[PDB]
Amino acid sequence: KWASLWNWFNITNWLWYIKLFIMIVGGLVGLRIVFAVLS
Amino acid sequence: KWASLWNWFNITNWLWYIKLFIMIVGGLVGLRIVFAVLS
Amino acid sequence: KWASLWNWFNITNWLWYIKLFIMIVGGLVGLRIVFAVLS
Repeated sequence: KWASLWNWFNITNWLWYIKLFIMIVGGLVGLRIVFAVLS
Repeated sequence: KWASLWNWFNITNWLWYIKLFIMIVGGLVGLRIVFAVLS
Repeated sequence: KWASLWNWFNITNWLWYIKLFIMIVGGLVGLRIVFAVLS
């Protein structure tokens, strides 16, 4: 089981506004900028 | 009519959480990663 | 002081509906497309 760690994980993914759910998208797309620079 | 076509647009798109509204944008960034890996 | 601009800035960013909060993520992806077309 992991019920208390699941509640914070749900908070960390996106339980209220924005979070990883959007910030996985913003950082990956940012990352392709400097990736074109160095690759 | 306007209300019926806007209703058909919202059901097919993103009436509720996430949908093609996030999935169409997020899968296109996913597609470039592996594009570099295999190119 | 700063209030008339700031309230405008927040409504420009995102109060209700899409705005720069979805336009930074979306236009950044739509950037990678022409990137690849010209590279």
